[PDB]
Amino acid sequence: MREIVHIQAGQCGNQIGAKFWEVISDEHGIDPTGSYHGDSDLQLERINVYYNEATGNKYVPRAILVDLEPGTMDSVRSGPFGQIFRPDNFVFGQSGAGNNWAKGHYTEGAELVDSVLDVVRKESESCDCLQGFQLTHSLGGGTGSGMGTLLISKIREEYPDRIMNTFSVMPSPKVSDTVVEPYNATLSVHQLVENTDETYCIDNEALYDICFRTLKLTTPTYGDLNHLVSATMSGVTTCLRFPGQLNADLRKLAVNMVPFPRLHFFMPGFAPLTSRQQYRALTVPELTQQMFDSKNMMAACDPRHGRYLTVAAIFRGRMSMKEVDEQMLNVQNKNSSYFVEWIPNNVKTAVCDIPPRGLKMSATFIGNSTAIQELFKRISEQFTAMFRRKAFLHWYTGEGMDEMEFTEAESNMNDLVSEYQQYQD
Amino acid sequence: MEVIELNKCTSGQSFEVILKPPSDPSLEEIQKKLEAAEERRKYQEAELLKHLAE
Amino acid sequence: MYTFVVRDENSSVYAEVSRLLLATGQWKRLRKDNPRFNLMLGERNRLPFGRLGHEPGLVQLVNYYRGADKLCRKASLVKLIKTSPELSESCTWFPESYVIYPTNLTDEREVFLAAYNRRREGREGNVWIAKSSAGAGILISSEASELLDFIDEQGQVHVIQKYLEKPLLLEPGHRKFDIRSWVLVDHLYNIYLYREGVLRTSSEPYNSANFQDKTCHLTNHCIQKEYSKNYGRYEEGNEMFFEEFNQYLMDALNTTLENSILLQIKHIIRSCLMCIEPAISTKHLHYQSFQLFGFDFMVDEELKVWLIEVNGAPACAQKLYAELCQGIVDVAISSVFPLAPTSIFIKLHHHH
Amino acid sequence: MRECISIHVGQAGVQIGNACWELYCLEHGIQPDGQMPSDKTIGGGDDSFNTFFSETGAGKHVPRAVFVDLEPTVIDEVRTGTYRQLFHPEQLITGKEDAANNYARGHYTIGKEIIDLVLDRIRKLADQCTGLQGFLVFHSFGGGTGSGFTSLLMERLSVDYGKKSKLEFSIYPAPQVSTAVVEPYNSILTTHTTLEHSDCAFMVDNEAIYDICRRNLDIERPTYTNLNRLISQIVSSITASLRFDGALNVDLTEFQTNLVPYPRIHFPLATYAPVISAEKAYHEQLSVAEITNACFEPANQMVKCDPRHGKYMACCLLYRGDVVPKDVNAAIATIKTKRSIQFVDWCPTGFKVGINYQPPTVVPGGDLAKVQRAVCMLSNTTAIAEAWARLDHKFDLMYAKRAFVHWYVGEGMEEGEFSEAREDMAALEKDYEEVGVD
Ligand SMILES: Nc1nc2c(ncn2[C@@H]2O[C@H](COP(=O)(O)OP(=O)(O)OP(=O)(O)O)[C@@H](O)[C@H]2O)c(=O)[nH]1
Ligand SMILES: Nc1ncnc2c1ncn2[C@@H]1O[C@H](COP(=O)(O)OP(=O)(O)CP(=O)(O)O)[C@@H](O)[C@H]1O
Ligand SMILES: Nc1nc2c(ncn2[C@@H]2O[C@H](COP(=O)(O)OP(=O)(O)O)[C@@H](O)[C@H]2O)c(=O)[nH]1
Ligand SMILES: CCNc1ccc(S(C)(=O)=O)cc1F
Ligand SMILES: CCNc1ccc(S(C)(=O)=O)cc1F
Ligand SMILES: [Ca+2]
Ligand SMILES: [Ca+2]
Ligand SMILES: [Ca+2]
Ligand SMILES: [Mg+2]
Ligand SMILES: [Mg+2]
Ligand SMILES: [Mg+2]
Repeated sequence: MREIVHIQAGQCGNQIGAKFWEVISDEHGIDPTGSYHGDSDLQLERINVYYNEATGNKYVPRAILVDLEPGTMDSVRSGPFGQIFRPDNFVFGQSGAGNNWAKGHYTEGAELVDSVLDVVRKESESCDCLQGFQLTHSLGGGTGSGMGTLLISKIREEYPDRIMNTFSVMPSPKVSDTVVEPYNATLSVHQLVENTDETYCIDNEALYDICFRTLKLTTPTYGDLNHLVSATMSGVTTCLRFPGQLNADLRKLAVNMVPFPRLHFFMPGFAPLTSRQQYRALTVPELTQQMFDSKNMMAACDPRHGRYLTVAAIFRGRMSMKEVDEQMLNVQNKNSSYFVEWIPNNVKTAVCDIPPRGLKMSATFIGNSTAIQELFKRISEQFTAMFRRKAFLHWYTGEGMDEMEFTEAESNMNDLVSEYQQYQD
Repeated sequence: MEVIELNKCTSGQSFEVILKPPSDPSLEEIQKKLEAAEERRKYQEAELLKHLAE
Repeated sequence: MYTFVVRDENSSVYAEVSRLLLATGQWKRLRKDNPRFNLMLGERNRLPFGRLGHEPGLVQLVNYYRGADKLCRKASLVKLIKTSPELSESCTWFPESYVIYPTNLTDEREVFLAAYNRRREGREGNVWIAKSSAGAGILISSEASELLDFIDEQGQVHVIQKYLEKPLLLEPGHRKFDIRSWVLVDHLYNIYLYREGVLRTSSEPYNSANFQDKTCHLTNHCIQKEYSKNYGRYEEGNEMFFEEFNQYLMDALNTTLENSILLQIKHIIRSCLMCIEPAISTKHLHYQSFQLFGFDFMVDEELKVWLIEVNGAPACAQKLYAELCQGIVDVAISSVFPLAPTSIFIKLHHHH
Repeated sequence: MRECISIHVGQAGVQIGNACWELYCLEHGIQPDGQMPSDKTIGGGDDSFNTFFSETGAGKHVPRAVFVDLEPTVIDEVRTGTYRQLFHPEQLITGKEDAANNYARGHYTIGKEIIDLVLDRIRKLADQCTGLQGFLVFHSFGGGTGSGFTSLLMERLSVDYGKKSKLEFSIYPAPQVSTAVVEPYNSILTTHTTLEHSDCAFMVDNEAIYDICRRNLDIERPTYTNLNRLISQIVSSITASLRFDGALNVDLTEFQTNLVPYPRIHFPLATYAPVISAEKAYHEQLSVAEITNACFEPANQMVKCDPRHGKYMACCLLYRGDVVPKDVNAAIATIKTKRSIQFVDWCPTGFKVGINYQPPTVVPGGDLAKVQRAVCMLSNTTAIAEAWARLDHKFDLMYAKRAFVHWYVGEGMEEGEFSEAREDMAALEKDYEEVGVD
């Protein structure tokens, strides 16, 4: 009984979190009112990992919904599976964070953080053996970014030896809400470098390019981007939610994916990504080629610009596990110049029989690549372009922050880039 | 090619063939190791808490 | 896309094989430390055989037979011939040899002397030659006292074998020579003899009354081109190829190279390689081996062929690198990793 | 009669234990409920099989075994499995969360908190023994429990049972059936600290078992059940002498006497034949010479390596089935004149032969076909040092960058223990080379 406590914070965090629970609830046979109606025991095998069992065989997600304004969480409570969440697990304020990291981290967010921890503590106290935590949020806003990283810091203080995992949406000028997103992302990245064991980096630009170019969506919306994220989240957690020839908890994954404590930022992806030629069967070679294709990854980083420290691949559906090993060993033994040669056998493969809704088979990609430094370089350049002129800083100094704290966050991320650069050579 | 020490019983037999002649830490010391590593864990966790308190 | 690594930068043979492999556009060269390779062009010494054939899904091939050193080491070869019933101590095509450890270190010092004293008493030619694998240091003499004293001044194992006092001398010139044969053994243990050989001839007249001057007794290409004054007179680089040497044997001796010499060479090659097959075969192994061998022979005035030594990392004649190297890729590499005639080799069939 | 206590540590140890004790029962005629109709002495007796099974007053034959794992999901299968009735709850020990493939976590962090409980449960079994021989310890190299907690247990067992022999069955890590990347660290760490505590250890390389299952059993993608039922046949061949009437390897001390003349070089190579697919129409039954000759084929070795290029220090031939000495000596003679069997000059060139007339037992519905005769060859070869070289090389590639080291230091281990353990392996490889190479 290795329970995971899920936390979603801010607009982005709660809208992506909502879709996540919608997806896996369908995969586990849980209906919008928390009643099970599946047809396979594999659905209830590891169901307790993400769900609490209440009276009357009801399953309630072990989820905590956090925000500094009520709007987004009112939508969730009115959304498809809104009734499935615990009413007490909604923790929200009224002021908002104004897309301001200082507000989420130091002022508005500090006022609300204790009540969130009360819910976290209450969920942990009912876990037979808490695996760890996962947080969904963006880094470009104020609540998910500023208050999210504050939450992580206080969770680490209270549960120092639990695994802290996040799905972090990185901002992009192409899919931007405000100009201060580089400020908020740079401030959060340092928090994550210190206080998370694994962070799945999701770039909104990659999500846009996939919806536009691959999925042929003329005008992608945030909902379309969230379809990809919820799908990706289902893929990476398949290892944990279903049974198979793998006994892997969050700490075991971290031990085999994170060779150095600060380089724990992953590029995720999956296949297929098909536009509506959607009923065709996808062969294992096709699944494997696409999964390793940069167009199928959501960090907007070209892996051919760096080297893979570790790679994990999860295949779902009834397929040839023999043919999988052949195609996987075909991608490595055909591009070994992109895998570091000083971590033997650093590409691992897992199979899950239960495929996603509406797909015969799929493949989820989780890469720890030094090419992720391109993402942090983009943020750093945008940050510096404004910070050199001290542009928009008054929104932050007005919340008690000082320029010195920005200078240090800038140095911290430039150091992180230099760290990736030395392991790429 | 000699056969020596042939032993036979109801459930089997065994023998030997020669083709050619020839030409700790005490209980206390383990406890110190276990406690030593435990202390280093406490020191590391104290520095983390000191970091978080700052 | 096949992958290979190069771990012997000093190999002229496999430098050409590596050059050809890349030319096909279907082979990729990896860093010498990348374990995910199909083909290893390994180092000469301490090749890590124990690390081959353990990469999942990779069929791996190495250009050296583990254990072939027993044949390509001076001391080992003598021991192999004397102790192997397939070759026996009565082997007729290998000169009488003895393993002699320097006194500053089994050893055959006494056995050698017993045979020596017999020749001295029987008025028979008692001229021997001493050598070792730690040489560029060779000594030819008729007195046993000088031979042994030379080994003690050194610190490595030596071997003393009978010196062919009646070598076949080419005319004109009255000069010595030795024959080099290249042999390729593939993963299936087929023995391929390169159709092209080379005679490394001495450009000096053979003199049997003065072994102090080793320029007319040693036919090594480095000694003739460094200590000989008539280098390149009769043939370019003191290298006569089979076509010329065969024509000579017809005009002079009224015989062919095939009948008078090549039959014995093929027999000697088969005997040596078949003998060690059970010890070095990779038939039922987790990795596959092949290797190119350089056999060195001597011919006496009776047209009897003598085996001198076997080299496990031979160089090739400049004029024969292209043909032979391409041949290595065809039968040894592409036979295991096929790409997307009239063979240059002569298959010496045998029972496995 | 002298008792043997089996200890199964971590996932690999526990699941291999399931296959072995299943096979033991089928070999001795014990039912899943523990009853043994052939045993005419009810609630007692000192028969050969009593070295591995105790007896209750009600006639239940209870394995002298302890299953230990830091996480409960693997042992919970035993608690509800076919043979749930064989063991009582005190024999199955499970913690809450595992070692996460982290040697330091299993040895120090978690190991320190449960080691006393495990010893207490072992002490209970020992108290039922009137003449305990020692322990058989099953575990993986790569698992954080199999590596880290086993080494701690071995240290304590040497303290509490200083005069008792300890043998190992260790699973050597192979990438084809592992999703871990740090197993070379765990293997070297546990071998260093366990070396001075194990009298004899049988390494099984999963790569070898995997290939035998694909090659001989035509299993395209073998599972843990396929691998473990094959491993348990080899384990049974090795331990059959302790459970059946005989005169060769009759007690644990004899394994070191017959296979380990030098204490540190205590890793015999195991070779087994024949392995025939049950799905085959009907295989031609192999002869003594043919199965004996197969003991010198690299393809049926528990660890892939080339014994032609090592030296033998000892050699046992363990036959089960229709085998008489006349046929063994005849086959051995033929193998000397064909194979390259080089013994060390300070060891006699000879074989100790054991014959058990009961042929190999096969689990119903399993993958292995019933054979009229089989052999397991135990030979102490320097060639097995290839497995140390391979493993040590993978260690060096990662440790040069200090990859993953922080996970171990974070659990209270000092980095110095890495290099200390690696230097011990470098000396172990030197010892092998001094004995084998000229
Ligand atoms: N032959 C065989 N090998 C196994 C089996 N189970 C695991 N392994 C191998 O053991 C290694 C993994 O270690 P485990 O034994 O599973 O881990 P553990 O001992 O339970 O320790 P933890 O890290 O706490 O889980 C890998 O090399 C696996 O291939 C098994 O049932 N049979
Ligand atoms: N028993 C013998 N009788 C006559 N000549 C001999 C001889 N042993 C060696 N030689 C001469 O020595 C030369 C070969 O020497 P050897 O091969 O033993 O040394 P080496 O191995 O350093 C040269 P390589 O390996 O390149 O052929 C030949 O040219 C031959 O003429
Ligand atoms: N993928 C995705 N990104 C979003 C969504 N909503 C906001 N974002 C991104 O998140 C950042 C704004 O943060 P937001 O979550 O709205 O602020 P917060 O509520 O204060 O945490 C910008 O980079 C947006 O592009 C969403 O629903 N999906
Ligand atoms: C409509 C497509 N949905 C979907 C696709 C893939 C996966 S995945 C990453 O393979 O788990 C999950 C999904 F929900
Ligand atoms: C009679 C039960 N036998 C058995 C059970 C489990 C395993 S397992 C999956 O390898 O743990 C092997 C077995 F042989
Ligand atoms: Ca306020
Ligand atoms: Ca009884
Ligand atoms: Ca001891
Ligand atoms: Mg917003
Ligand atoms: Mg030479
Ligand atoms: Mg485990």
